[PDB]
Amino acid sequence: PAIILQFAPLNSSVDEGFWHSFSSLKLDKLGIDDSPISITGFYGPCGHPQVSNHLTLLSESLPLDHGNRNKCPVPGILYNTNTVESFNKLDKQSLLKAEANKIWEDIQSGKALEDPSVLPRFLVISFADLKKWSFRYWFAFPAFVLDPPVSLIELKPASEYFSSEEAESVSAACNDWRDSDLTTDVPFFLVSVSSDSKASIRHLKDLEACQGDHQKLLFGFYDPCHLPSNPGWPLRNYLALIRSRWNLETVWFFCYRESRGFADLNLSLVGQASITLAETVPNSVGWELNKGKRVPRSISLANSM
Amino acid sequence: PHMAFKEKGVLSVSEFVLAGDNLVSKCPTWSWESGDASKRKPYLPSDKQFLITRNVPCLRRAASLRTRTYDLSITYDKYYQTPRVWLTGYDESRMLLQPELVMEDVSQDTVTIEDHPHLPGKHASVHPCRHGAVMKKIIDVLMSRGVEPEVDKYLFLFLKFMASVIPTIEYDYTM
Repeated sequence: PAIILQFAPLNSSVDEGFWHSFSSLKLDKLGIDDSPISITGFYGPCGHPQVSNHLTLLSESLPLDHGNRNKCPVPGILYNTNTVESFNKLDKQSLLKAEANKIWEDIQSGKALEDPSVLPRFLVISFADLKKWSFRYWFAFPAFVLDPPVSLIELKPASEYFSSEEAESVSAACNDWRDSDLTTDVPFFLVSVSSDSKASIRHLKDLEACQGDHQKLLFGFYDPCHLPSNPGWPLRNYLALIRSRWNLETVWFFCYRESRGFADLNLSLVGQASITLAETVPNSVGWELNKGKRVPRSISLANSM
Repeated sequence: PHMAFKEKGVLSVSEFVLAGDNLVSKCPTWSWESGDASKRKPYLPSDKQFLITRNVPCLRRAASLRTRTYDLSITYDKYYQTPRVWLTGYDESRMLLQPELVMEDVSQDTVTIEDHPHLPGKHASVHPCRHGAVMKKIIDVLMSRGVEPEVDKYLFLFLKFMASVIPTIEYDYTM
Protein backbone atom coordinates (compact mmCIF):
# COMPACT_ATOMS: atom_id res chain seq x y z
CA PRO A 1 0.00 0.00 0.00
CA ALA A 2 1.26 3.46 -1.02
CA ILE A 3 1.99 5.32 2.25
CA ILE A 4 3.11 8.90 3.00
CA LEU A 5 6.94 9.17 3.05
CA GLN A 6 8.49 10.38 6.31
CA PHE A 7 12.05 11.67 6.51
CA ALA A 8 14.11 11.20 9.67
CA PRO A 9 15.29 14.54 11.17
CA LEU A 10 18.94 15.57 10.85
CA ASN A 11 20.70 16.08 14.19
CA SER A 12 23.61 18.47 14.82
CA SER A 13 27.00 18.08 16.50
CA VAL A 14 29.08 21.07 17.59
CA ASP A 15 32.64 20.09 18.44
CA GLU A 16 34.13 21.97 21.40
CA GLY A 17 36.80 23.64 19.23
CA PHE A 18 34.17 25.52 17.22
CA TRP A 19 33.19 27.68 20.21
CA HIS A 20 36.80 28.26 21.28
CA SER A 21 37.53 29.19 17.66
CA PHE A 22 34.53 31.55 17.58
CA SER A 23 35.15 33.08 21.02
CA SER A 24 38.49 34.20 19.58
CA LEU A 25 36.85 35.52 16.39
CA LYS A 26 34.28 37.52 18.35
CA LEU A 27 36.80 39.01 20.82
CA ASP A 28 39.81 39.69 18.57
CA LYS A 29 38.11 40.83 15.35
CA LEU A 30 34.31 41.20 15.31
CA GLY A 31 33.46 43.29 18.39
CA ILE A 32 29.80 44.26 18.89
CA ASP A 33 28.76 43.10 15.39
CA ASP A 34 25.82 40.73 15.34
CA SER A 35 26.10 40.54 11.60
CA PRO A 36 25.68 37.02 10.17
CA ILE A 37 28.79 35.01 9.27
CA SER A 38 28.87 32.32 6.59
CA ILE A 39 30.22 29.02 7.97
CA THR A 40 30.98 25.49 6.71
CA GLY A 41 29.19 22.42 8.08
CA PHE A 42 30.31 18.83 7.65
CA TYR A 43 28.45 15.54 7.35
CA GLY A 44 28.72 12.09 5.82
CA PRO A 45 26.88 8.83 5.22
CA CYS A 46 25.76 6.62 8.08
CA GLY A 47 28.84 4.87 9.47
CA HIS A 48 27.31 2.30 11.83
CA PRO A 49 23.99 0.35 11.88
CA GLN A 50 23.08 1.51 15.41
CA VAL A 51 24.00 5.21 15.16
CA SER A 52 23.39 7.85 12.49
CA ASN A 53 25.77 10.64 11.42
CA HIS A 54 25.36 14.38 12.10
CA LEU A 55 25.92 17.80 10.63
CA THR A 56 29.12 18.75 12.44
CA LEU A 57 30.53 22.20 13.18
CA LEU A 58 34.29 22.04 13.81
CA SER A 59 36.90 24.81 14.11
CA GLU A 60 37.53 24.45 10.36
CA SER A 61 33.92 25.62 9.97
CA LEU A 62 34.82 29.30 10.48
CA PRO A 63 36.38 31.41 7.65
CA LEU A 64 40.15 31.03 7.19
CA ASP A 65 41.18 34.62 8.03
CA HIS A 66 38.75 21.63 3.14
CA GLY A 67 36.63 18.47 2.98
CA ASN A 68 37.80 14.86 3.08
CA ARG A 69 36.06 11.44 3.17
CA ASN A 70 34.59 11.96 6.65
CA LYS A 71 33.90 15.68 6.13
CA CYS A 72 31.52 16.63 3.31
CA PRO A 73 31.40 20.45 3.25
CA VAL A 74 27.98 22.11 3.37
CA PRO A 75 27.43 25.92 3.32
CA GLY A 76 25.75 27.59 6.32
CA ILE A 77 25.21 30.89 8.15
CA LEU A 78 25.63 31.91 11.80
CA TYR A 79 23.57 34.48 13.68
CA ASN A 80 25.21 35.18 17.03
CA THR A 81 23.58 37.74 19.36
CA ASN A 82 25.18 39.77 22.19
CA THR A 83 22.50 39.20 24.87
CA VAL A 84 19.97 36.56 25.98
CA GLU A 85 17.01 38.84 25.19
CA SER A 86 18.10 39.61 21.61
CA PHE A 87 18.65 35.87 21.08
CA ASN A 88 15.00 35.25 22.05
CA LYS A 89 13.79 38.14 19.85
CA LEU A 90 15.08 36.36 16.73
CA ASP A 91 12.55 35.95 13.94
CA LYS A 92 12.98 32.21 13.36
CA GLN A 93 10.52 32.02 10.45
CA SER A 94 11.96 34.93 8.45
CA LEU A 95 15.50 33.58 8.95
CA LEU A 96 14.49 30.02 8.05
CA LYS A 97 12.69 31.20 4.89
CA ALA A 98 15.68 33.44 4.12
CA GLU A 99 18.00 30.43 4.02
CA ALA A 100 15.46 28.08 2.43
CA ASN A 101 15.09 30.73 -0.28
CA LYS A 102 18.83 30.58 -1.01
CA ILE A 103 18.49 26.83 -1.61
CA TRP A 104 15.48 27.31 -3.91
CA GLU A 105 17.42 29.91 -5.90
CA ASP A 106 20.24 27.39 -6.44
CA ILE A 107 17.69 24.77 -7.47
CA GLN A 108 16.28 27.27 -10.00
CA SER A 109 19.58 28.60 -11.38
CA GLY A 110 21.04 25.16 -12.16
CA LYS A 111 23.57 25.73 -9.36
CA ALA A 112 22.39 22.72 -7.34
CA LEU A 113 22.97 20.63 -10.48
CA GLU A 114 26.63 21.69 -10.75
CA ASP A 115 27.09 21.56 -6.99
CA PRO A 116 24.45 19.52 -5.11
CA SER A 117 26.35 19.96 -1.80
CA VAL A 118 24.43 23.26 -1.63
CA LEU A 119 21.16 21.39 -0.94
CA PRO A 120 21.76 20.62 2.77
CA ARG A 121 22.31 24.36 3.42
CA PHE A 122 21.77 25.04 7.12
CA LEU A 123 21.18 27.81 9.66
CA VAL A 124 22.56 28.35 13.17
CA ILE A 125 21.27 31.00 15.57
CA SER A 126 23.34 31.36 18.74
CA PHE A 127 24.20 33.39 21.84
CA ALA A 128 27.79 33.23 23.07
CA ASP A 129 28.02 34.26 26.74
CA LEU A 130 31.71 35.19 26.88
CA LYS A 131 31.38 36.14 30.56
CA LYS A 132 30.08 32.86 31.99
CA TRP A 133 31.58 30.91 29.05
CA SER A 134 28.33 29.07 28.30
CA PHE A 135 26.80 28.79 24.82
CA ARG A 136 23.18 28.90 23.65
CA TYR A 137 22.44 27.78 20.08
CA TRP A 138 19.78 26.39 17.75
CA PHE A 139 20.28 24.52 14.47
CA ALA A 140 18.02 24.64 11.44
CA PHE A 141 18.05 22.34 8.41
CA PRO A 142 15.57 23.90 5.93
CA ALA A 143 13.64 21.41 3.80
CA PHE A 144 10.76 22.21 1.45
CA VAL A 145 7.23 20.91 2.06
CA LEU A 146 5.94 19.67 -1.30
CA ASP A 147 2.31 20.75 -1.84
CA PRO A 148 1.10 17.16 -2.12
CA PRO A 149 3.48 15.24 0.22
CA VAL A 150 5.71 12.63 -1.46
CA SER A 151 4.17 9.14 -1.38
CA LEU A 152 6.32 6.07 -0.60
CA ILE A 153 5.63 2.98 -2.69
CA GLU A 154 8.37 0.65 -1.36
CA LEU A 155 11.57 0.77 0.72
CA LYS A 156 13.79 -2.34 0.73
CA PRO A 157 17.26 -2.94 2.15
CA ALA A 158 19.53 -2.25 -0.84
CA SER A 159 20.88 -5.84 -0.75
CA GLU A 160 17.34 -7.20 -1.07
CA TYR A 161 16.48 -5.00 -4.07
CA PHE A 162 19.81 -5.70 -5.80
CA SER A 163 20.96 -9.19 -6.76
CA SER A 164 24.35 -10.56 -5.70
CA GLU A 165 26.16 -9.44 -8.87
CA GLU A 166 24.47 -6.06 -8.71
CA ALA A 167 25.40 -5.70 -5.02
CA GLU A 168 29.06 -6.48 -5.73
CA SER A 169 29.17 -4.06 -8.67
CA VAL A 170 27.35 -1.23 -6.85
CA SER A 171 29.54 -1.29 -3.73
CA ALA A 172 32.64 -1.61 -5.91
CA ALA A 173 31.54 1.58 -7.66
CA CYS A 174 30.44 3.23 -4.40
CA ASN A 175 33.80 2.58 -2.74
CA ASP A 176 35.63 3.93 -5.80
CA TRP A 177 33.57 7.11 -5.56
CA ARG A 178 34.45 7.41 -1.87
CA ASP A 179 38.10 6.57 -2.57
CA SER A 180 39.03 9.34 -5.01
CA ASP A 181 39.53 12.83 -3.57
CA LEU A 182 37.55 14.59 -6.33
CA THR A 183 34.27 12.75 -5.70
CA THR A 184 34.52 11.69 -2.04
CA ASP A 185 32.66 14.68 -0.62
CA VAL A 186 30.10 14.95 -3.43
CA PRO A 187 27.11 13.73 -1.40
CA PHE A 188 24.58 13.42 -4.27
CA PHE A 189 24.97 11.17 -7.35
CA LEU A 190 23.35 8.83 -9.89
CA VAL A 191 23.63 5.06 -9.68
CA SER A 192 23.02 3.32 -13.00
CA VAL A 193 23.10 -0.45 -13.43
CA SER A 194 23.23 -1.99 -16.91
CA SER A 195 21.11 -4.98 -17.95
CA ASP A 196 24.45 -6.87 -17.78
CA SER A 197 24.34 -6.06 -14.02
CA LYS A 198 27.25 -3.61 -14.21
CA ALA A 199 27.06 -0.51 -12.00
CA SER A 200 28.56 2.95 -12.45
CA ILE A 201 28.17 6.23 -10.56
CA ARG A 202 27.79 9.50 -12.47
CA HIS A 203 27.38 13.18 -11.53
CA LEU A 204 23.92 14.77 -11.41
CA LYS A 205 24.58 16.92 -14.49
CA ASP A 206 25.22 13.72 -16.49
CA LEU A 207 21.58 12.60 -16.05
CA GLU A 208 20.95 12.96 -19.82
CA ALA A 209 23.94 10.68 -20.36
CA CYS A 210 22.19 8.11 -18.30
CA GLN A 211 19.05 7.37 -20.21
CA GLY A 212 20.49 4.90 -22.64
CA ASP A 213 19.72 1.20 -22.18
CA HIS A 214 17.34 -1.03 -20.36
CA GLN A 215 19.20 0.18 -17.43
CA LYS A 216 17.98 1.20 -14.03
CA LEU A 217 18.81 4.63 -12.70
CA LEU A 218 18.80 5.51 -9.02
CA PHE A 219 19.11 8.94 -7.39
CA GLY A 220 21.71 8.19 -4.73
CA PHE A 221 22.70 10.33 -1.76
CA TYR A 222 24.88 10.05 1.35
CA ASP A 223 22.25 9.11 3.93
CA PRO A 224 23.20 10.27 7.45
CA CYS A 225 20.31 8.21 8.89
CA HIS A 226 20.68 4.66 10.30
CA LEU A 227 16.96 3.77 10.63
CA PRO A 228 15.91 0.84 8.37
CA SER A 229 12.40 2.22 7.63
CA ASN A 230 13.03 5.91 6.88
CA PRO A 231 15.36 7.87 4.57
CA GLY A 232 17.48 10.73 5.95
CA TRP A 233 16.68 14.45 5.93
CA PRO A 234 18.80 15.32 2.83
CA LEU A 235 16.32 13.43 0.61
CA ARG A 236 13.83 16.31 0.99
CA ASN A 237 15.65 19.06 -0.93
CA TYR A 238 17.11 16.33 -3.16
CA LEU A 239 13.63 15.27 -4.34
CA ALA A 240 12.79 18.97 -4.70
CA LEU A 241 15.65 19.37 -7.19
CA ILE A 242 14.57 16.23 -9.06
CA ARG A 243 11.00 17.52 -9.50
CA SER A 244 12.11 21.10 -10.22
CA ARG A 245 14.49 20.01 -12.98
CA TRP A 246 13.13 16.83 -14.60
CA ASN A 247 9.53 16.69 -13.29
CA LEU A 248 9.61 12.93 -12.63
CA GLU A 249 6.42 11.33 -11.34
CA THR A 250 8.20 8.19 -10.13
CA VAL A 251 11.66 8.39 -8.52
CA TRP A 252 13.98 5.57 -7.44
CA PHE A 253 16.29 6.75 -4.65
CA PHE A 254 19.36 5.17 -3.08
CA CYS A 255 20.00 5.79 0.62
CA TYR A 256 23.76 5.36 0.71
CA ARG A 257 25.06 4.19 4.09
CA GLU A 258 28.25 2.38 5.10
CA SER A 259 29.88 0.26 7.81
CA ARG A 260 33.53 -0.34 8.69
CA GLY A 261 34.39 2.53 6.33
CA PHE A 262 33.05 0.93 3.15
CA ALA A 263 29.65 0.72 1.43
CA ASP A 264 27.21 -1.51 3.34
CA LEU A 265 24.15 -2.56 1.33
CA ASN A 266 22.26 -4.41 4.08
CA LEU A 267 22.22 -1.07 5.88
CA SER A 268 21.66 1.01 2.73
CA LEU A 269 18.15 1.32 1.32
CA VAL A 270 16.52 1.41 -2.09
CA GLY A 271 13.10 3.05 -2.35
CA GLN A 272 10.71 4.43 -4.91
CA ALA A 273 8.74 7.58 -4.18
CA SER A 274 5.82 9.20 -5.99
CA ILE A 275 5.34 12.92 -6.71
CA THR A 276 2.19 14.43 -8.24
CA LEU A 277 3.53 17.28 -10.49
CA ALA A 278 4.18 29.38 -12.38
CA GLU A 279 5.28 28.37 -8.86
CA THR A 280 7.32 29.90 -6.01
CA VAL A 281 9.23 28.76 -2.90
CA PRO A 282 7.37 26.14 -0.87
CA ASN A 283 7.33 25.94 2.86
CA SER A 284 10.26 24.97 4.89
CA VAL A 285 10.49 23.14 8.11
CA GLY A 286 13.09 21.97 10.41
CA TRP A 287 14.47 23.36 13.54
CA GLU A 288 16.20 20.72 15.46
CA LEU A 289 14.48 19.36 18.41
CA ASN A 290 15.94 18.84 21.81
CA LYS A 291 15.37 15.70 23.69
CA GLY A 292 12.07 15.98 21.99
CA LYS A 293 10.91 19.58 21.93
CA ARG A 294 11.16 22.91 20.19
CA VAL A 295 13.91 24.12 22.44
CA PRO A 296 17.48 25.47 21.92
CA ARG A 297 20.64 23.68 23.09
CA SER A 298 23.15 24.91 25.67
CA ILE A 299 26.72 23.91 26.53
CA SER A 300 28.91 25.30 29.32
CA LEU A 301 32.64 25.08 28.55
CA ALA A 302 33.81 27.09 31.57
CA ASN A 303 35.77 24.06 32.83
CA SER A 304 37.63 23.54 29.57
CA MET A 305 38.67 26.97 28.50
CA PRO B 1 63.57 0.28 13.22
CA HIS B 2 62.38 -3.34 13.09
CA MET B 3 64.57 -4.41 16.02
CA ALA B 4 63.38 -1.52 18.20
CA PHE B 5 59.82 -2.59 17.40
CA LYS B 6 60.34 -6.22 18.44
CA GLU B 7 62.51 -5.59 21.51
CA LYS B 8 61.07 -2.35 22.96
CA GLY B 9 57.58 -2.16 21.41
CA VAL B 10 58.38 1.34 20.18
CA LEU B 11 57.59 3.29 17.02
CA SER B 12 59.50 5.97 15.12
CA VAL B 13 57.84 9.11 13.71
CA SER B 14 58.13 7.91 10.10
CA GLU B 15 56.88 4.47 11.14
CA PHE B 16 53.98 6.19 12.92
CA VAL B 17 52.98 7.96 9.68
CA LEU B 18 53.43 4.58 7.97
CA ALA B 19 51.16 2.67 10.38
CA GLY B 20 48.67 5.55 10.44
CA ASP B 21 48.47 5.55 6.65
CA ASN B 22 47.74 1.84 6.83
CA LEU B 23 45.00 2.33 9.44
CA VAL B 24 43.26 4.90 7.21
CA SER B 25 43.61 2.61 4.18
CA LYS B 26 42.10 -0.49 5.85
CA CYS B 27 39.66 1.35 8.17
CA PRO B 28 38.51 4.55 6.37
CA THR B 29 36.50 5.49 9.49
CA TRP B 30 39.85 6.85 10.70
CA SER B 31 41.14 10.12 9.23
CA TRP B 32 44.35 12.13 9.43
CA GLU B 33 44.14 15.60 11.00
CA SER B 34 46.20 18.82 11.12
CA GLY B 35 44.73 20.21 14.36
CA ASP B 36 45.53 23.69 15.69
CA ALA B 37 48.23 25.41 13.61
CA SER B 38 49.83 26.76 16.81
CA LYS B 39 50.01 23.22 18.25
CA ARG B 40 51.73 21.70 15.19
CA LYS B 41 54.65 19.34 15.68
CA PRO B 42 57.45 20.10 13.18
CA TYR B 43 58.66 16.47 13.21
CA LEU B 44 55.33 15.30 11.76
CA PRO B 45 53.78 16.24 8.37
CA SER B 46 51.49 19.28 8.81
CA ASP B 47 48.50 17.49 7.27
CA LYS B 48 49.25 14.35 9.34
CA GLN B 49 49.54 15.38 13.01
CA PHE B 50 47.13 12.88 14.58
CA LEU B 51 44.46 10.32 13.64
CA ILE B 52 40.78 10.66 14.57
CA THR B 53 37.48 8.80 14.20
CA ARG B 54 34.11 10.45 14.90
CA ASN B 55 30.61 9.39 15.97
CA VAL B 56 31.68 6.01 17.37
CA PRO B 57 28.80 4.30 19.26
CA CYS B 58 28.94 2.93 22.81
CA LEU B 59 25.57 1.28 23.52
CA ARG B 60 26.26 0.13 27.11
CA ARG B 61 28.71 0.82 29.95
CA ALA B 62 31.87 -1.23 30.60
CA ALA B 63 30.28 -2.90 33.65
CA SER B 64 28.27 -4.85 31.01
CA LEU B 65 22.03 0.49 28.87
CA ARG B 66 21.81 3.98 27.32
CA THR B 67 23.69 4.87 24.12
CA ARG B 68 26.70 7.21 24.05
CA THR B 69 28.95 8.20 21.12
CA TYR B 70 32.71 8.84 21.12
CA ASP B 71 35.28 10.84 19.22
CA LEU B 72 38.64 9.17 19.72
CA SER B 73 42.06 10.32 18.52
CA ILE B 74 45.49 8.71 18.32
CA THR B 75 48.46 11.04 18.83
CA TYR B 76 52.16 10.19 18.78
CA ASP B 77 53.91 10.54 22.14
CA LYS B 78 57.47 11.55 21.18
CA TYR B 79 58.84 10.56 24.60
CA TYR B 80 57.52 6.99 24.91
CA GLN B 81 57.74 6.49 21.13
CA THR B 82 54.22 5.00 21.26
CA PRO B 83 50.73 6.09 20.14
CA ARG B 84 48.29 7.58 22.65
CA VAL B 85 44.50 7.20 22.68
CA TRP B 86 42.35 10.21 23.61
CA LEU B 87 38.57 9.94 23.88
CA THR B 88 35.70 12.45 23.93
CA GLY B 89 32.32 11.07 25.05
CA TYR B 90 28.86 12.31 24.08
CA ASP B 91 25.26 12.33 25.38
CA GLU B 92 22.36 10.26 24.00
CA SER B 93 21.37 13.52 22.26
CA ARG B 94 24.98 14.23 21.20
CA MET B 95 25.97 16.72 23.91
CA LEU B 96 29.49 16.71 25.36
CA LEU B 97 29.87 14.30 28.31
CA GLN B 98 31.94 15.33 31.31
CA PRO B 99 35.41 13.67 31.12
CA GLU B 100 35.02 11.74 34.42
CA LEU B 101 31.86 10.00 33.14
CA VAL B 102 34.00 8.31 30.47
CA MET B 103 35.63 6.26 33.25
CA GLU B 104 32.39 4.27 33.21
CA ASP B 105 33.33 3.04 29.71
CA VAL B 106 36.87 2.20 30.82
CA SER B 107 37.20 -1.43 31.93
CA GLN B 108 37.63 -1.80 35.70
CA ASP B 109 39.63 -4.99 34.99
CA THR B 110 45.32 3.66 34.33
CA VAL B 111 43.33 6.44 32.64
CA THR B 112 43.70 10.16 33.38
CA ILE B 113 42.28 13.57 32.39
CA GLU B 114 44.61 15.97 30.52
CA ASP B 115 44.95 18.58 27.75
CA HIS B 116 45.16 17.29 24.17
CA PRO B 117 48.48 18.04 22.42
CA HIS B 118 46.61 19.28 19.32
CA LEU B 119 43.11 20.32 20.48
CA PRO B 120 41.27 22.48 23.07
CA GLY B 121 39.62 21.13 26.24
CA LYS B 122 40.23 18.29 28.68
CA HIS B 123 40.17 14.70 27.41
CA ALA B 124 40.16 11.35 29.16
CA SER B 125 43.20 9.35 28.05
CA VAL B 126 44.88 5.98 28.54
CA HIS B 127 48.44 6.73 29.68
CA PRO B 128 51.05 5.26 27.30
CA CYS B 129 53.87 4.47 29.76
CA ARG B 130 52.94 0.77 29.73
CA HIS B 131 52.18 0.47 25.99
CA GLY B 132 55.79 -0.38 25.11
CA ALA B 133 55.87 -3.39 27.44
CA VAL B 134 52.39 -4.39 26.24
CA MET B 135 53.43 -4.26 22.58
CA LYS B 136 56.59 -6.25 23.35
CA LYS B 137 54.47 -9.04 24.85
CA ILE B 138 52.09 -9.12 21.86
CA ILE B 139 55.06 -9.18 19.45
CA ASP B 140 56.68 -12.04 21.40
CA VAL B 141 53.44 -14.07 21.36
CA LEU B 142 52.92 -13.63 17.60
CA MET B 143 56.57 -14.32 16.68
CA SER B 144 56.58 -17.91 17.98
CA ARG B 145 53.12 -18.59 16.49
CA GLY B 146 54.84 -17.98 13.14
CA VAL B 147 53.35 -14.54 12.50
CA GLU B 148 56.08 -11.94 12.01
CA PRO B 149 54.38 -8.53 12.14
CA GLU B 150 56.06 -5.46 10.67
CA VAL B 151 55.78 -1.89 12.00
CA ASP B 152 53.25 -0.89 9.32
CA LYS B 153 50.70 -2.83 11.42
CA TYR B 154 51.49 -1.41 14.88
CA LEU B 155 48.15 0.42 15.15
CA PHE B 156 46.05 -2.67 14.28
CA LEU B 157 47.75 -4.53 17.13
CA PHE B 158 47.62 -1.44 19.35
CA LEU B 159 43.87 -1.06 18.84
CA LYS B 160 43.08 -4.74 19.42
CA PHE B 161 44.76 -4.46 22.84
CA MET B 162 42.92 -1.19 23.50
CA ALA B 163 39.61 -3.04 23.01
CA SER B 164 40.20 -4.73 26.38
CA VAL B 165 40.54 -1.26 27.97
CA ILE B 166 37.42 0.18 26.28
CA PRO B 167 35.33 -2.90 25.33
CA THR B 168 32.02 -1.13 24.58
CA ILE B 169 33.37 1.65 22.31
CA GLU B 170 32.88 0.27 18.79
CA TYR B 171 35.74 1.72 16.69
CA ASP B 172 37.26 -0.03 13.66
CA TYR B 173 40.31 -2.30 13.35
CA THR B 174 41.02 -5.36 11.18
CA MET B 175 43.38 -8.35 11.53
